[PDB]
Amino acid sequence: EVFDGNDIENNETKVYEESLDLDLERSNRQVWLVRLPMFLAEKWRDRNNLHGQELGKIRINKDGSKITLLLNENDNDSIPHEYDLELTKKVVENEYVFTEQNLKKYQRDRYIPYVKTIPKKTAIVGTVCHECQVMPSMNDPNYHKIVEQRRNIVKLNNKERITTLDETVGVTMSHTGMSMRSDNSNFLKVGREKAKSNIKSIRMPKKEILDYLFKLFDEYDYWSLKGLKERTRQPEAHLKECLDKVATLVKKGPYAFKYTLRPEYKKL
Amino acid sequence: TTFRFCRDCNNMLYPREDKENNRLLFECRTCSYVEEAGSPLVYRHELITNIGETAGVVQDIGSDPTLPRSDRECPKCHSRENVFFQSQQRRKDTSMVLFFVCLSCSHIFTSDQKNK
Amino acid sequence: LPHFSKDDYSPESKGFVENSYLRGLTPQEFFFHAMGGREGLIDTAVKTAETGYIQR
Amino acid sequence: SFNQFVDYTLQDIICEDSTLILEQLAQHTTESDNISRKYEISFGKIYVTKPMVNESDGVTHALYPQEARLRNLTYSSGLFVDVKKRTYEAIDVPGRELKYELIAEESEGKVFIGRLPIMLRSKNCYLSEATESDLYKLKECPFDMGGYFIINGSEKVLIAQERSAGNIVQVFKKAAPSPISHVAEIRSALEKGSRFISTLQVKLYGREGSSARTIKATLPYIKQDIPIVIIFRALGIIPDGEILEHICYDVNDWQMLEMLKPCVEDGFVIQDRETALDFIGRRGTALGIKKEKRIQYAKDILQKEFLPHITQLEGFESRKAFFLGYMINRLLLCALDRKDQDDRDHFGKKRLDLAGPLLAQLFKTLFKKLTKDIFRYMQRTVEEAHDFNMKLAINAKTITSGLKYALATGNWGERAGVSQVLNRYTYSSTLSHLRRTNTPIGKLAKPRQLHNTHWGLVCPAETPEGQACGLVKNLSLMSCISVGTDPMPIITFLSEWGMEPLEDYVPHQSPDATRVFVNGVWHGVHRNPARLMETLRTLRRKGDINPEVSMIRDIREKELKIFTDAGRVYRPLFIVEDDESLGHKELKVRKGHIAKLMATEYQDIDVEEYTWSSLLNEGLVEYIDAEEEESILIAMQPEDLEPAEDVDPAKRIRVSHHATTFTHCEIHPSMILGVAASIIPFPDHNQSPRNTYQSAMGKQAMGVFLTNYNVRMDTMANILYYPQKPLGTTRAMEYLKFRELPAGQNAIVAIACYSGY
Amino acid sequence: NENFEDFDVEHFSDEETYEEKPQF
Amino acid sequence: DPNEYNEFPLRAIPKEDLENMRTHLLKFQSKKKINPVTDFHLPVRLHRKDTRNLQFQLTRAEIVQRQKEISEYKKLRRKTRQLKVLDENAKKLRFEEFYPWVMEDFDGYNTWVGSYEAGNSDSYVLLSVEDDGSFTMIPADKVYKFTARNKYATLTIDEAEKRMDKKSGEVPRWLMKHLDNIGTTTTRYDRTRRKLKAVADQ
Ligand SMILES: [Zn+2]
Ligand SMILES: [Zn+2]
Repeated sequence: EVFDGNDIENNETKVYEESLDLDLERSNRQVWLVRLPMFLAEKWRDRNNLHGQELGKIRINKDGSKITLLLNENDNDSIPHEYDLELTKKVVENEYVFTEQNLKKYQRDRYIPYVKTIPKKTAIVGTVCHECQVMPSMNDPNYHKIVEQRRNIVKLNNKERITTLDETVGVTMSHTGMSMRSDNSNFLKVGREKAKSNIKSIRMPKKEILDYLFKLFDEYDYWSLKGLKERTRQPEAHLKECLDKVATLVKKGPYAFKYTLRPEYKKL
Repeated sequence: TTFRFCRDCNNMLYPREDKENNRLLFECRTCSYVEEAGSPLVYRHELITNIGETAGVVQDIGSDPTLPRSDRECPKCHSRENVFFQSQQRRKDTSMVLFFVCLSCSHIFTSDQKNK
Repeated sequence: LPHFSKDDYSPESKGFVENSYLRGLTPQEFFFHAMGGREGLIDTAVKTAETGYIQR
Repeated sequence: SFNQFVDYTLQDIICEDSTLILEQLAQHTTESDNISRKYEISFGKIYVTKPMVNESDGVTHALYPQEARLRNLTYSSGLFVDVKKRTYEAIDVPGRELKYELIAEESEGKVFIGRLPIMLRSKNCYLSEATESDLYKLKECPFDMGGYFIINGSEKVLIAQERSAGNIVQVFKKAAPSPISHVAEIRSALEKGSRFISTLQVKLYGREGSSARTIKATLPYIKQDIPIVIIFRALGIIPDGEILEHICYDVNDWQMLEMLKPCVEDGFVIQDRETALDFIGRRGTALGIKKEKRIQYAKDILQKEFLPHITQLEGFESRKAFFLGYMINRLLLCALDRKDQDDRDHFGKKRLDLAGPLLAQLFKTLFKKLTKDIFRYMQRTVEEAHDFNMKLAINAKTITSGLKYALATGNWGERAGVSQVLNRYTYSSTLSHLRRTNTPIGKLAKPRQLHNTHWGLVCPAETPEGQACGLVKNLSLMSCISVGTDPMPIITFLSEWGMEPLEDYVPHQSPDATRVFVNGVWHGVHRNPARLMETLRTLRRKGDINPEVSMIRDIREKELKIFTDAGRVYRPLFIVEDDESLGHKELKVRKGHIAKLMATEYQDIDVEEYTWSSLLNEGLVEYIDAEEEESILIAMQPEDLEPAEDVDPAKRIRVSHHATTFTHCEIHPSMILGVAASIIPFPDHNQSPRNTYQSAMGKQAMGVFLTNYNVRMDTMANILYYPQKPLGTTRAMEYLKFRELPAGQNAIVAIACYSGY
Repeated sequence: NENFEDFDVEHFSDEETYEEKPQF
Repeated sequence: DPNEYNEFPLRAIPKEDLENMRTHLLKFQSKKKINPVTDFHLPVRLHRKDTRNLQFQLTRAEIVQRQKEISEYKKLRRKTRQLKVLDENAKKLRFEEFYPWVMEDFDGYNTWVGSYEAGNSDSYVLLSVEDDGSFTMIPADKVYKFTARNKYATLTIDEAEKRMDKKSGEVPRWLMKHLDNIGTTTTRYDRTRRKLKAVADQ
């Protein structure tokens, strides 16, 4: 939504039904900033999943404020379901969460009324006071299933080797350079699509062509050889013989290189 | 010299003369922050240097396999085994005095007899 | 060399070959003697070129 | 190196410039022709043939290296890329954004782009899969080792080119008449991009006696040396406390803060990011940017040009600022005499470009030229309305002639002596030529002397006696060169095993954190680096991490450097473990592994095959380069220096180093020698210049260079009638095939002043 | 031609050293 | 297992109320606590505007003051061209972050300009606490670091280039405290306050 900045005409009232002020009533919500490993971030950010269903439970043991995640069994079985939420900062300062929503376009002292401000709806989702990180638990039987998977991270290669053509080299070189095979592709056949347009015309008489030239000059005073030729469908030799009698080309004016009506016929 | 920074904009403070009290006060050049100097020393420059000779002593300095081991007596915990190294400052005129790190209590003790 | 500990100023650490050519050089002594011979060859070539320049 | 280049680097070069798009505007005077066209030619998978040759008449047949030598051909194979053609059209309505759609002309289609010369006994070569009887059938000597090309019938070897490593921070002391005391420079280089080299120099102006010692950095495309504080503010770090936090990582290091005080006093009145970007934007060398855009121009300099080896994308200003602070920290550590200046002759800071990377950059240049020619022809056909012919679009002679010219001549471009005619005087001469390196010499270092770091990596006594003395080096017997791996799995493993990212790194809250470097890029910090180093070492010793990867823990300066790049010269070493059963350090390799190795060896002359890779995968041996060699303690012999402690007076005097904290052991010290020096009997009983002279003159000897000399029409060939294996022989020449292709005779020699003749 | 490691000095060839030091 | 704790369930956000809005991350760069509910003058305005040529824009209070006062007053072309191929995601990110997020209060006391951080925004997940103690999982896409701008009366760059020049001598240590005493190029807060007290006195 591109829009002009520093608008003092209050045009945002008419074009934007939603208020431009920042919503702050959600800022009192507590938000835990959590850093996840590769698998939990992979399965907790995909758009084909996360339909609002429950993914786990949070257990906070108050003996030492130990936070654990007990994941549900609906996701997988090879992954662990018990995790430790370590807190690297019990109090996190100067960190908040803000969200942006698109607007509805339907229905010294020196200042400049143009700053190119993009208006977007903004709202503080809450306040962050806990920076969290989720580690897999040591005692889980599936914990090794993570570690080997991590050992699978450095082991697999994402690139494949080059492919070697194992057939006879003459069959491979049959298509190269000198070949009987004419090209059958239609990619950039500019000469095919431009040389097929041919104009054919006859020596149609002088009175009708001069009347046609007068009609085009009445429609617009300035014309060219190509536009008049495609408008009247006449040969260049016959069209030139009629233009110089009743019209002339401009040599020094702002509309130069264009055929225009003579000043004697201009007042007609 | 203990450089001090402003508590508002985190820029370093500079000494100011004031005629109201004639005291040493540190002033922020940015947001006009004033605070009272805890020491009259405002600038120090050493031509011979004794810091950096024990640079690199960490909690696992004994995990380095390249460091030589000695059998000297630690005068804090009486342990024979310890690592040692020369002065870590790379001046041409530095001495060859050894610094010993005990691996039981992480204590630094020198082989200097002129100092002792 | 990586076979010595740090801050070793012993003669065997910094390039004293205690063995003769009859008894044979230890590998560290071999490498240090190789450095000395390489320095000698480089100095010989540089000296010959510069003295040809000076003589001309 | 050649197999890495063919298998992986060719596809990378194809994919780096695969898409070629030409937008044909509507250019409509009237609204009848308001359609705009967009033609896209995209390269896909690249295919390599087996070696072949096309004759004059057009018949193409499989070419074997014996025929290419006799008929003066080039032993090459064809390259065919998949090309897909895309044609897009959009209604050219002014104001309305153009939305292109396919007209279903998606024709796709292997097209020949050139002939890559094939190194002999590489994976594409016919001789790699050939047995000994197959080699005898093809009139190829089984003792021939490959490693060379056949260009116009000439056997051409690519000499390894020695260069300084990229993405390393090197601090040097300038001369006294210069106004600069120290310079910390980095040759920032990237592999998966445009392959452009950017030099960044952070210079401390003023001498030690001067008081106004300021630090200024030389940004690319900026004429004036910008003060560092202005660069820090332009990177989004406005307050002075955070800048000194990014530079000085210890709050108690007050002298470094003293030397940073004139810097922050210099660019003081600049207190905004926009003002700093304007100040950088004033000195832009383009000199064609309007008033409102220089900020963006400065941001461009700080995004795509200032330290490109870290990132090229946006939003990574914090990592670049931390790396700039790290370079200033290294510069001031050298200026405060806490550390000495960087040794320019240190062999761990060097890289060896073998036939892989040299052909990689040559093919990158040639393919860039080919794509430019394709675009030029395509533009000419669409502008001058001619028909488009793919056979005319792709000139395969560009790639073919470029590779053939740069391999036939020594010239590497459009560096000389890179390609040389292979020496075939003796077998050891060929072996020495195939392991020869070259150092191009205008610096203030001493590259001719044998450095300490050259132990076990290049031969201590094998060098020409001439002007190439010390500059031409020969690899030791077990020395190898890493072909380069992807750092991204290692970066992911580090980030997922507790390395805190550099974005949220505060030095004052984490003073004991260890910096983690991957290929010279600071990726973060780790609170417990010993556990991380143990995990990484176990992964490398079990083969999960590639063994060519070097992992260095500098405990003194709290750094963890990981190198996965190509050109690193390493050597194998035994692994020494704690071995609590014996109560003392011991080699992990035992007599059972030795028995398995000999069983496999005598099978080769039915039980399980136990090879060198079996030793590598079980953690018995390890690959150590010169950087990792700085953090280890190596025992010379296993039976002398490992176990805890009358003598023969004839034996040489040997010390036991009086220390039991070894991490590695030498496999054998005689493997510090090269091919030519391994021929010398008792080289430790010789003066070292005599060993150098013999390493020179062993290539001039006469022997049997190859067993198929009768079917080779070499220009000159010298064959002894009766070669004899030496009576006094080294173990190492058993692997040099010197007892099979000898180069001399055992003459009964009297040392006597007989006749005065 | 030839490839020999028998170092033979090019004589009357001091111009290499003259080009090494043309600045005084 | 004994229940001696508070097992709050965790649920994800539905995908239906995730489209057409993005939940970024707000982060200040200051040594002191920053709170928009207390330390900011309501209403607060955060917009993706241009930071080019700052200190010349009036805040929302002076904007609505000007609106009130004007309401009172009124009542041959190249045929072909090369196209460099580029990834769509980085182009979209560059087009989005060409203008930074700027948040200012009503009176301009606190003006913060945000910078995009691309370090570990893809590995950040927000757990919002519900009213009943439950936790909602929100995927965080972008992280912004906000730095306070024009808070201590910063100066322009045209005069600063003169101060880098050797035509002028040593820069005095308290040069712009004198400028603050003069009253030229102050913060946006004081600049808006002067007009606010000038209009209110009429
Ligand atoms: Zn302040
Ligand atoms: Zn102790």
